[PDB]
Amino acid sequence: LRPREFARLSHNQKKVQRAYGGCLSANAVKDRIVRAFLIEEQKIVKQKLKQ
Amino acid sequence: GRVIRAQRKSGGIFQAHTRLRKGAAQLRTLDFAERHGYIRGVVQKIIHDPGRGAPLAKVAFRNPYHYRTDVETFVATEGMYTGQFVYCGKNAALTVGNVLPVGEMPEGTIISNVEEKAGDRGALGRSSGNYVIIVGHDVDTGKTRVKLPSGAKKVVPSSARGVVGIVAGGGRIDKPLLKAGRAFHKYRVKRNCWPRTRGVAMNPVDHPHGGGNHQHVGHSTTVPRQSAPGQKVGLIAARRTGLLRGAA
Amino acid sequence: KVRTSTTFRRPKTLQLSRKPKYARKSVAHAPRLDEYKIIVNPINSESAMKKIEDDNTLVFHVHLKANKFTIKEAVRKLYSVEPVKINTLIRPNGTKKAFVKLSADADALDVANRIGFL
Amino acid sequence: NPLFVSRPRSFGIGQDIQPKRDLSRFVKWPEYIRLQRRRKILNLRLKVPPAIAQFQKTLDKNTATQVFKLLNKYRPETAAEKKQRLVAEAEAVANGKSAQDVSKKPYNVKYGLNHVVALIEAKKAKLVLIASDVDPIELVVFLPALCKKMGVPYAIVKNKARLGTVIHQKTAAVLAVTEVREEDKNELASIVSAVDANFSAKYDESRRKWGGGIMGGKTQALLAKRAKA
RNA sequence: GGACAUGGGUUAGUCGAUCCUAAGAGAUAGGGAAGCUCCGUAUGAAAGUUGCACGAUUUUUCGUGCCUCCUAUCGAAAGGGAAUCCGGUUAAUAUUCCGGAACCAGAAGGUGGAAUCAACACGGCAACGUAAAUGAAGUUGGAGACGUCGGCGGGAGCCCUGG
RNA sequence: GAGUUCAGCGCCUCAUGCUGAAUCCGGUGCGCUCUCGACGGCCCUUGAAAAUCCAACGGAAGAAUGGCCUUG
RNA sequence: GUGAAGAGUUUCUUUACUUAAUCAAUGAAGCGGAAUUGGGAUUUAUUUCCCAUAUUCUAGCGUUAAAGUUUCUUCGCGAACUGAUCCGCGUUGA
Ligand SMILES: [Mg+2]
Ligand SMILES: [Mg+2]
Ligand SMILES: [Mg+2]
Ligand SMILES: [Mg+2]
Ligand SMILES: [Mg+2]
Ligand SMILES: [Mg+2]
Ligand SMILES: [Mg+2]
Repeated sequence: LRPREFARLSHNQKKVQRAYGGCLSANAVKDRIVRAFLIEEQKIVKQKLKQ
Repeated sequence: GRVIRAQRKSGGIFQAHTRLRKGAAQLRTLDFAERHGYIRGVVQKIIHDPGRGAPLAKVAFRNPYHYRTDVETFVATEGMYTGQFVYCGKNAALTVGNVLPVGEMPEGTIISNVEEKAGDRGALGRSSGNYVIIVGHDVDTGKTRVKLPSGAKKVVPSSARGVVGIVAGGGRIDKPLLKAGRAFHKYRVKRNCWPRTRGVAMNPVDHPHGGGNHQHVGHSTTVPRQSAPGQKVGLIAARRTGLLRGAA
Repeated sequence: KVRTSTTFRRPKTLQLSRKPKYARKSVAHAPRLDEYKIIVNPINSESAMKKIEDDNTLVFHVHLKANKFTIKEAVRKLYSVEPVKINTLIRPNGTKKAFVKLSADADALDVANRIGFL
Repeated sequence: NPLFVSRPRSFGIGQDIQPKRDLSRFVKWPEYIRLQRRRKILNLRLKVPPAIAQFQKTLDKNTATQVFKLLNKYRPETAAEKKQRLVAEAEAVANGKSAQDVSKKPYNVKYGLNHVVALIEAKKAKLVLIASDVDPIELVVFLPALCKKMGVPYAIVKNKARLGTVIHQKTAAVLAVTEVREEDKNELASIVSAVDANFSAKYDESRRKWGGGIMGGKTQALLAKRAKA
């Protein structure tokens, strides 16, 4: 649609029922979740091995 | 006579054509993080800049004092890629793309977009394929000696920052343009400086070289350094002329 | 005196409203363009007559500065009828003409006769 | 209770958004504030000629309180007090003698720069109090030399504004005591002796010493570091 | 007769302008200049419209508050851009009038429905789906938003063809 | 029910009214004009901006309760 | 303007300062100095001769404070300290 036509749709037509729905693709979100988890776990081990 | 072409290049139709340019290529304002530590940024885009040989890199940094992200426009060094992490500051590692004080890098390192004054955000070695070489440090009253692309040796303070690596965009000038039209397109996105009419092709009113019943200059084309505008044409303050056979 | 921003901004101060010692103008002006200025005259050309008897609409010469809001009120106050829509045009002689359509519960022909331009 | 867990923030370089600290030192101030601050600095550098440097040497707190205690006793009459005196003179000027018969000689501090200068030149000032912050300083820069020449005790005291309060004005460049009631003669003499030991006795040697000339801040610490090594 | 004379004639929320910014123009700060004026456009300026309810009965936008990188305006009837179609009608207007059938934007909240018994719905492995499916500040992302040539595939109107 | 085509009736006719039929079924493309879709080539040329609209991350704030007639 | 050496009652060269003046940056965003700190040489040791940092990860996220004692009296996203050491004659650099 043209940009202002989006102001007339209902909420769910402008998004997907998922995190970052309507802003990130499904595969991009999946990369973000896995990347966030693995990086956080690495921060945990680096903190554990620092002591 | 009339005002010669060189004297008319003071603005107006001779301004740079800058509509298609996305931003100046600058180092990043020298701040606390870079003075004392490092800060990490991620390469978001590597883009063509109309009128510039080298590509530019848009690099995203976190703002240390506010919840916001600051995008910087760097001259891309060869090897840089989107998604790469770059590190700027005193404690950044000596890796292609990182930004370090020249005093923190050993003699012989190859760098680009080097500051003349600490914090001027990049002056030296910026065009495609160019770089600056670290020659030596003088720790007492810290001054770093560098070699410039022209071959000149320069002394910058050992706090002026530099980017590790050579400016991307390679050996652009190795390719013959081959056609007037290709030169047309190269300068169309730069400024109104092409094509160029020769001075001797003109009339005396137009140029000191103009006139005569053959196309010739008349007097010497090596003119003094202190010539007035309108007579400062040809080979200005030339130390020598002619085809050099072995130089340094 | 803690400043958490590196930017000095002008502090907010009282800013009193005007309390004049004298009214600059002694007498307020009466309403300019009330209703006798807005409606100048009925228009009774042949085309206007057809508008009256076919589309239930009246044609008026009105003030150049009248709009569709004030023309509606003026017609209601002067002739006690309720326009449903008003269309406006500025004629090539520079004067403004209004097409005032009346509701289906009023007859434009009767209103025209009552005004007296028929 | 178990849900209340500490969540520390590091605040090192590149870790957490810095907390809201005091940035007053690095604020870009409006021009008038900048001017009045760098003006105080420039007066600290820029070695000060002795006739200007003798100011900024003011009376101590204790002597200043005694002086103002005496001055506050001899305040000039206010407009209300003056109006009351005039109605008394008017009532007594109808059936009795002149206004002298019903009003007494006034005892009050003298003020007004031209008036006080004349009193000093005529040797009628017993004590002269010179404000310390007269902004065009030339108005009073000669007063210590004039007082010393005429042998009248003088003190440089803080706040032209404090002097002005005594005489019911916003500010006063200088005040003079000409006469004091008998009950205050000993206090004036003690103040005069205290003032003289600090100022009149100083004047001979104060004419040579220069003010300012001091750098401070970072440059002095560098000198201190230079000395320590 | 486009001449001459007398009259008549141009109807809009949806078409333009109006709004936006472009090259550019240009007040202001400030500095030049005898001056007409010249330079300058967050510029060396105390350049604040916006974000919070602490008072406030009581069911709500007026007082201080502590706040934060905001900003003049002009500049496109071919750039960007909310929304209208058919049939009819006049001597002469029509996406503007008439008949019929729509659409957009804003305001208030007029009904109905939905979720919530403690909290803001379910389905699908998933891509994702639905009549609705609470979301302040702040931030980030997207659309607006973009060259040119070449052939290939579809659609619409036109063209051609059989009754 | 509009539009089009055709055939009749009143016949000074008037508001120019009234009454009948048809407007159906097939095919075609290196065609034309526009357009969309997926692509390919080219550049030391890589081909506006802003208004405006939308989405997300975030979690501010809310007050229904007497197993039900009761609010946001 | 302010200070230091040198030259046969004086002003000439260089070798120092910054507050005048000039340049550049920025949202004038962390400058300078102390105190705690741990290797250190002094050394039957005393920070006395020495300055020590927190983010390298892979295209994530990072804001509107948690915790900590503890004061109203502990009805409260309630007030303060703190978390975020102290101090200042300089926004920073040349
Ligand atoms: Mg010729
Ligand atoms: Mg000539
Ligand atoms: Mg109109
Ligand atoms: Mg005519
Ligand atoms: Mg339109
Ligand atoms: Mg405009
Ligand atoms: Mg026409």
